Amino acid sequence: RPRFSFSIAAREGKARTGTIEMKRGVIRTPAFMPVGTAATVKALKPETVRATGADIILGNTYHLMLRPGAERIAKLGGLHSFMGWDRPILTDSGGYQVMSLTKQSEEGVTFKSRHMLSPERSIEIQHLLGSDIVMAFDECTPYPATPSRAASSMERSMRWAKRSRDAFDSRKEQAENAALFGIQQGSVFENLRQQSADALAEIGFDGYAVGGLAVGEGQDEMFRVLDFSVPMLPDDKPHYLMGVGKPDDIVGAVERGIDMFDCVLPTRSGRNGQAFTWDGPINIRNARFSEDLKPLDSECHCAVCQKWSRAYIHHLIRAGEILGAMLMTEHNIAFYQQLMQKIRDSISEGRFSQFAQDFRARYF
Amino acid sequence: RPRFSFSIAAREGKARTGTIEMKRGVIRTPAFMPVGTAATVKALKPETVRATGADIILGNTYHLMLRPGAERIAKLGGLHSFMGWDRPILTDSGGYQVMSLTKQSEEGVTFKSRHMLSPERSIEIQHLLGSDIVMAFDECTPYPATPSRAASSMERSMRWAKRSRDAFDSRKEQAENAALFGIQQGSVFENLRQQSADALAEIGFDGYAVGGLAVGEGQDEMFRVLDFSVPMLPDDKPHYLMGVGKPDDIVGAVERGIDMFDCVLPTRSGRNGQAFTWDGPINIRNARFSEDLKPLDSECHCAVCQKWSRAYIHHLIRAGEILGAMLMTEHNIAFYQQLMQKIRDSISEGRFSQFAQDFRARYF
Ligand SMILES: Cc1cccc2c(=O)nc(N)[nH]c12
Ligand SMILES: Cc1cccc2c(=O)nc(N)[nH]c12
Ligand SMILES: [Zn+2]
Ligand SMILES: [Zn+2]
Repeated sequence: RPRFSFSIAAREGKARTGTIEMKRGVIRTPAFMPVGTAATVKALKPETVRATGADIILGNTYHLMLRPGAERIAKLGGLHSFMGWDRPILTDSGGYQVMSLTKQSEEGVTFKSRHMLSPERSIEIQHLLGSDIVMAFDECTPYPATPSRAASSMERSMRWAKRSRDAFDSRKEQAENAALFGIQQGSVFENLRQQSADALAEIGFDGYAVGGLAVGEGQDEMFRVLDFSVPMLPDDKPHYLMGVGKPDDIVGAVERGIDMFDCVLPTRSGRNGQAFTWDGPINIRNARFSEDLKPLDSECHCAVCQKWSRAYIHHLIRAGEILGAMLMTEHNIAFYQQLMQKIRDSISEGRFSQFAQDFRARYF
Repeated sequence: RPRFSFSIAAREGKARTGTIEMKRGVIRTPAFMPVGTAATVKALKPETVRATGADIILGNTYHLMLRPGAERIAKLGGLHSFMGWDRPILTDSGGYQVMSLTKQSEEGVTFKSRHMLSPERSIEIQHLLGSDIVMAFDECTPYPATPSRAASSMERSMRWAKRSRDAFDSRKEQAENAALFGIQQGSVFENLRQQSADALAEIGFDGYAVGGLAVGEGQDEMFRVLDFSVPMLPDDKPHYLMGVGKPDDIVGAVERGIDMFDCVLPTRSGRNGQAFTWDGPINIRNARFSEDLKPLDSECHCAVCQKWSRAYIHHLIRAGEILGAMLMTEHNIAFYQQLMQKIRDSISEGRFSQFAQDFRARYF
């Protein structure tokens, strides 16, 4: 396989469906990436993650650099071997996590256990982890943001994008086996998003992420920003909306040109008792499910819905049992992957717009 | 298959190996039963429990009667359907758990959320759960015990054994599809153990458990009591040592005539970081495993040892990750089942005594 090849097989409006071929495997798009913060998709074996339909997962530079350590993982053979996932892995740059979970300067960021992070070290950490899709080191502008602060932050991110590109290219093994994605910033302002998109295109990346969203702005605002922001990015490269994952959010983003997604909602809310269904999410802890023998979702074909009832999972979660977390999480990620499959197929068949309408009608 | 048929295929000294055929499946003996307190073997799907080699699991009358409820589980189709385990299930009577996790009288026991438990209600609860092997309702004598208190308790247990037998027999469906095991008491006193064994044999049961042990007495004392206690039980019926599970404990008990075991050690200690190996247990949290690429145990053929390193599991447990619990638990139960398989095969081949010696030499 090639280091990286994104091919668009079908389109409908701004939506696209296709594939990204990489050395470790093929990624079907639009794609959803389960999040695996500490070298594990919480409560799931890698084979279960794959069984749900996931083609790629997301790892984090921040968490892993702290524990168990980037150099250590490299010494142990890389993240893939370490956690037992042999397919593509996209790693965030750590910038966003640092300013969420510090001394900021043009050189990078320092945090407390004093650790430092810069464009060059971020890229090196992702190399040590053995990441397939490396994210440029950026600064996720807080929401809301004044145009001045948004501009300053975006400008710094573009300078860091250039530094990330060069760091990545100076490492032969990494440049030949991995891919590099740039990240668009600019808050909710069209002129800044345009400047950011242009700066990124000038540098040149294998993919372009839309950053700075999913940080407090409602869906209406997010969609408004995507409306003018995605068209600014190179059409022949993947478009990655970072941190976005809610079912309806994903459908709307795909309708606007997004090809990739990631978010902790499926996993985290799963462990909290929230199960996704085509008729909307349900809180399995609610008393009304104590004797409900139906599966989490009536149409879902995941292993959990084929074997256990809402009543049983209700019991497990209220009892604080680990199996509860395991079952809720497997179903949720499977639901997400099923959503992506439906999106891909509808686009391929030229009926995505109708699928989106039907989805919203029943989900809400 | 028959409701119950215990057959001894081979012997060596006091050790025996054979099978218990029941309607839901065959149990190979000596057998180890993973414990599933709240309708779940902690951190494991039923199929994983089966994959490790388990032929039967243990459920609890106490925990389930409280949550989610015996009548409720019955309404939902029984414990088997509820948790997704379709093979034999042995249920403890709840007596021991009550006096561990209250008003005691000749009629039974009351506890606080005021609930009552008696021989008749215990048997009814196990019936509602759909248990395959029902345990008589007894009183586990605290250790140490004066001969007077030990006698009083044992005598009451025998009266309750008679009541359990009659309750079980008066329920046609239960008497025809399930089996009933009596429980020997008498603390560490030979004369009381003899009286208890005789009273149980007079009533007649499908199997006989040695109760009152694994309650604080060292292995030396436990073995001394088993030495004279097991021979008192009917030879052609299974001998079940309740709550006993440590590797060396199990080997020694089998050497003394025990056919069945159960204990939370594999699962509970697994979640705590203790992994069993042929060279003795290890605490995976220890710093010396941070970069150890070897599997938990060098010979173990479980799925965990085939895929992940000590270093990875070390990371997961120290990070408090659910997958850590899942992997540690699967390996430990698999180790226990492998121990039982080795015991069964060595007995069948007339080299168990040698296996016990070799096992102890390396394990210690
Ligand atoms: C993970 C994530 C979510 C949402 C936004 C962002 C962002 O702007 N930059 C980075 N690196 N990551 C993000
Ligand atoms: C589970 C267990 C462990 C150890 C001892 C005992 C006992 O004596 N009686 C019952 N019912 N259960 C026991
Ligand atoms: Zn499902
Ligand atoms: Zn193992």
